[PDB]
Amino acid sequence: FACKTANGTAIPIGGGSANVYVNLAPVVNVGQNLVVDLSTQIFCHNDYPETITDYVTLQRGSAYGGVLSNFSGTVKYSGSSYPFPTTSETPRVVYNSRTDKPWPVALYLTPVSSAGGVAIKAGSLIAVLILRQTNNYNSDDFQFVWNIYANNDVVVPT
Amino acid sequence: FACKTANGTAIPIGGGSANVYVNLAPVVNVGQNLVVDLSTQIFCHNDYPETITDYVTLQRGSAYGGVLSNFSGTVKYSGSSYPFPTTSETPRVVYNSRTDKPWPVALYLTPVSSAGGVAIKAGSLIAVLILRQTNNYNSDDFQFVWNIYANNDVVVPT
Ligand SMILES: CC(=O)N[C@@H]1[C@@H](O)[C@H](O[C@@H]2O[C@H](CO)[C@@H](O[C@@H]3O[C@H](CO[C@H]4O[C@H](CO[C@H]5O[C@H](CO)[C@@H](O)[C@H](O)[C@@H]5O)[C@@H](O)[C@H](O[C@H]5O[C@H](CO)[C@@H](O)[C@H](O)[C@@H]5O)[C@@H]4O)[C@@H](O)[C@H](O[C@H]4O[C@H](CO)[C@@H](O)[C@H](O)[C@@H]4O[C@H]4O[C@H](CO)[C@@H](O)[C@H](O)[C@@H]4O)[C@@H]3O)[C@H](O)[C@H]2NC(C)=O)[C@@H](CO)O[C@H]1O
Ligand code: NI
Ligand code: NI
Repeated sequence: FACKTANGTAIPIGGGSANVYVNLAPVVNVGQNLVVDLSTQIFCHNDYPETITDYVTLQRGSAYGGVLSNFSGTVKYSGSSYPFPTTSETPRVVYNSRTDKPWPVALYLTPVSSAGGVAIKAGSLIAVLILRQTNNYNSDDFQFVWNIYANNDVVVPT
Repeated sequence: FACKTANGTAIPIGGGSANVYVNLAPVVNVGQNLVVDLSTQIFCHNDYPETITDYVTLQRGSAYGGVLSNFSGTVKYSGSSYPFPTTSETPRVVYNSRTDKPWPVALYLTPVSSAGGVAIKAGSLIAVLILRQTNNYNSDDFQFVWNIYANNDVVVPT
């Protein structure tokens, strides 16, 4: 089981970490949503799908930088909504093909009432997402860590 | 690491169970030997030998049906004799090649004094043997269970 990003960065069998740089709306008003759709960035596959089934969860998700200070939000995993920063591990998603398939995660972040000015500085870490892989054959519990960085500033007009 | 039989039946990575039907000597006299050579039926391989070596043992084995009722015997594992039913684990056999190589197990059974008539009925379960795989790389401890069935009657003439 391994995972790759869009621009090529990869995390091998056994786990590891990588940096994903995401584009954000340059301007977002209080009450609007800022969307980070990782389903178009992170892709994972099962290296022996014929006999084995891979199980993937969001073990935790955490907010950093300006998203922590100036945003509320939720994460949507495989059809269901959960708070972000995360308060529990999510249900499992199955990976059963050697073909790279997306990780169905999306962050919805909305500036809070007191938000104003520059709320996210470009290049800064805005979240960390921990993907947990297990399977149906052994006790493997692997962590694929994704450090999410902003490609641009985000301004919340006041 | 997986194991296959000659007739196609297989147990995949991680372990499992299977039913193996073996041809038996149609007739065996008291004082003669009945031989069940699984080394010519079960074969196992190592799927990544470059970094890891797989360790295989005969963990335990039990007799059922006519082998339980009408035969005494021992099991021979990789050149050495052991009690049957086996209540203790055997030394290890090494697997470090992708080439299918035999599981060196063979049962040597002799009819008991009172044996006479059909002593093994065709189609019946005659034994259960548990192959245990471990390795030098992971915490993998898998059981490949082999349920041994007789393909034909066996008669002990009196
Ligand atoms: C970038 C980098 O180098 N990363 C490191 C990484 O390379 C390294 O480890 C290994 O990576 C190899 C990359 O291909 C792996 O090779 C393949 O293995 C497949 C089987 O994988 C399953 O089995 C392994 C080994 O464990 C089992 O087997 C051993 C051996 O007996 C035993 O001890 C165990 O108890 C158990 O029985 C597991 O590790 C795998 O687990 C991972 O994947 C599963 C599935 O997603 C997860 O559930 C699990 O949690 C792990 O994430 C699997 O369980 C082979 O099927 C595969 O076969 C093809 O390629 C070889 C190459 O020659 C051919 O010879 C072979 O015939 C076969 O070819 C066929 O199939 C190909 C595609 O399938 C096709 O292209 C061919 O044309 C042909 O059709 C291959 O051998 C290797 O398994 C990895 N090893 C381990 C231990 O993970 C790791 C290790 O530290 O570090 C990275 O950094
Ligand atoms: Ni792969
Ligand atoms: Ni194999």
